[PDB]
Amino acid sequence: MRYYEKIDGSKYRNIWVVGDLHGCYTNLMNKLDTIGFDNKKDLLISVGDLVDRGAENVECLELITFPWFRAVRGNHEQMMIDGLSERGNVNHWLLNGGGWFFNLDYDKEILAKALAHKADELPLIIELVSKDKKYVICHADYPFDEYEFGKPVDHQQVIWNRERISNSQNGIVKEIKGADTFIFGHTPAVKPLKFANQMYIDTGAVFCGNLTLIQVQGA
Ligand SMILES: [Hg+2]
Ligand SMILES: [Mn+2]
Ligand SMILES: [Mn+2]
Repeated sequence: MRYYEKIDGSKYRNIWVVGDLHGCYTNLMNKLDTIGFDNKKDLLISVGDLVDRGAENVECLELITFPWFRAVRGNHEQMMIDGLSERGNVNHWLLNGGGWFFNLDYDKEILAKALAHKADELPLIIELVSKDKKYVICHADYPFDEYEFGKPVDHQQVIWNRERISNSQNGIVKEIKGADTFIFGHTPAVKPLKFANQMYIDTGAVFCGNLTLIQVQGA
């Protein structure tokens, strides 16, 4: 897989970005239906964390097989992948809601295992160019003051770090050069937040049912 992945927005009509799903498949589908999403024209970008804690995990993970669904891996996808790895330890994954995997029927377990393999092909960062506007999507954060396509980075920081949102909430706010807007999930909040040119759209759908989707193009 490649850390960065570029998406040419001019190839789609409307483009949306959704926060952490954690098995909230039905919630998502109803939203798309409600916003008039057309999978033959529009594009949905995901911040990752498609599985764990929630109920419809396989259904959510499977979305990565659809052309209209473009996701970046979250720390939960990583824990699942490492956990299922030949020399991996499931401990961490089970301590984060991965139990659903060991509760699947035989058929689904096989499907889940194949989908986990595909999840390991997911990028860590997505660069979306839309109308001369550049949007960067990562699960938790882009650990640099300046963004640069292809710049090597520690994946752990991209998917686990909460230091930036933490300072932003403590008053310490700073912009990230290199792109117009940054969109992350990972850290839940009652309402979508925005500090400088950074947006946080994880409104804890698995916890309360509030799943947020922001439109970044069209309409
Ligand atoms: Hg919530
Ligand atoms: Mn999450
Ligand atoms: Mn997360």
